[PDB]
This record gives sequence, C-alpha cells and structure tokens, in this order.
Amino acid sequence: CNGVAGFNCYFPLRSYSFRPTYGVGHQPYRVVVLSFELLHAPATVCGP
Amino acid sequence: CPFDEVFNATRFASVYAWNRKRISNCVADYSVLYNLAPFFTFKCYGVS
Repeated sequence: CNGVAGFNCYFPLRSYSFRPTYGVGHQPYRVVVLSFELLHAPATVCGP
Repeated sequence: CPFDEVFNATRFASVYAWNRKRISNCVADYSVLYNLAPFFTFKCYGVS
C-alpha cells in the first residue's frame, strides 16, 4: 500500500464520537483494573 | 451463488423503486467484488 490509503489498505484506528444524545447503552464508561500478587515477599503494601 | 447479475445489470431501478433481492442456501465469495472498477467506496458497519 506504499503508506497510502486505498482498498485493502485501512488505517487501524477508529473514533467514538460521543454525544449526550445516544442511548443508555452507548455512553462512555470509565474502567480501572487492580491486579494483585498474593505470594511470599517482604509484603510492601497492606491495610489498616 | 449469483452476484454477477445483480452487479453486471444493464438496467437498474429507481430510488423510489429500489430493487430487492434475497440470497440463501449458497456460498458467498466476497473477493471477486474487487474489479468493479478503479476507485469505489466500500464501507461496512457492524463487522470488520
């Protein structure tokens, strides 16, 4: 595709274009994932 | 299954009489949908 757009040459990114008007199942959601590792170690972090 | 006669058609239909076709019980080859010409628009929504 020599770095140019065309058939079978698609740019692998897409946009959302959120507007306050879409339905309840289409608005953006904010997601955070917490990962632990419960093993044997100096145990740097834990609670009160 | 035939996509030739729906694309290589001499006479087409008006916008208010848009032509209908149903296709079932066949094998669809969507690769030979490439040489319709140099430059055409190919956009699909829902699937890659």
